[PDB]
Amino acid sequence: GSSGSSGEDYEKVPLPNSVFVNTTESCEVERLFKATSPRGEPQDGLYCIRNSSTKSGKVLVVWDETSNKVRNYRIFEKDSKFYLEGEVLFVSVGSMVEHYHTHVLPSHQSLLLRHPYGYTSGPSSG
Repeated sequence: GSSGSSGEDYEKVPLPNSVFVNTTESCEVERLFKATSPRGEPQDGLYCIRNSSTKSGKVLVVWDETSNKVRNYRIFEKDSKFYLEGEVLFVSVGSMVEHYHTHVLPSHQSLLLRHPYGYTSGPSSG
């Protein structure tokens, strides 16, 4: 073609733009999850990062397959480290995610981050 610079390349990335949605409506997120799914049903652990009413704000939203609903986890910004509870922050989202992988998220019992939103996985693994 005449014009170039077309195509995104995000491999082996910690936080893919996929999870980052320009949708400030929790309700929408719930629909997307099931949408992006080829079986109209998201997988337990499906998490993402949407925006909030606030200016330049974000909120970690995870899919509670156990309850068949979505949660809300405000992502504050202190000392240049994203935190949800406070004293516990993370220089970068990536680290935070890895931390939760073993430390279930608050306001729940066994809600950990398995697979992000938008991103897709191969059947080989499973």
